[PDB]
Amino acid sequence: TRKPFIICDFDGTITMNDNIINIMKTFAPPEWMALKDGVLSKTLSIKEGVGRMFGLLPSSLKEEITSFVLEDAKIREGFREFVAFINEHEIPFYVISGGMDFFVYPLLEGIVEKDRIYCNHASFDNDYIHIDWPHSCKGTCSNQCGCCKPSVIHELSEPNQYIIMIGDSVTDVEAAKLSDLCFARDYLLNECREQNLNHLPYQDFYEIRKEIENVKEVQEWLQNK
Ligand SMILES: [Mg+2]
Ligand SMILES: [Zn+2]
Repeated sequence: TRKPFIICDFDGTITMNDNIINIMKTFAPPEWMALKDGVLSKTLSIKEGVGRMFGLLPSSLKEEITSFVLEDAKIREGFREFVAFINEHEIPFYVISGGMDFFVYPLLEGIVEKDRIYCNHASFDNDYIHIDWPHSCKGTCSNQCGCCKPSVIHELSEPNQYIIMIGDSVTDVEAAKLSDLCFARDYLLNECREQNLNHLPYQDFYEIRKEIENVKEVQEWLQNK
């Protein structure tokens, strides 16, 4: 049998909204939209665009931003029960995200351990917010992703695993192409349908857990116990 291996995005997938976007709408000058549009058009890399977006913001905003995000962000229904199911079955599980640990960590506290969280780091030691990118592109990726999901997936997975990707962003199509099944919303769902990637839509993680359990290859794997 083939062991399941699950990777899951954070902003817009685990949370209802894109926390980077909401930070920018709330604190950034209008120029942030031009940077966003450059990332969308592929004029700017993710790393370059996101870096420049956070670099609009004075580090003196640390606590207001942190406070804003933790009260703004809402976790999608069923997520806790889903991680409990992962744990119950000892399924490899990783959150791989372009977000910043100053909000990803507190939002996942008591649910996901830090060795399962691959995200970027925002520093507040300079005049303007600075990003460190500890999981950047290696190997065959040279796309300046910032947090390189394909590179992390190749690093962590093993031969013959049944790779399940869960996401929402159109920029995670390369990760979805590596999956045997993609749970997709929003523009990622359109990309999976367009490129004929094996996929399923989802409203919440109750639905995700139910569907995962009844994937043939997952059932086979479980029924060795
Ligand atoms: Mg997302
Ligand atoms: Zn990359």
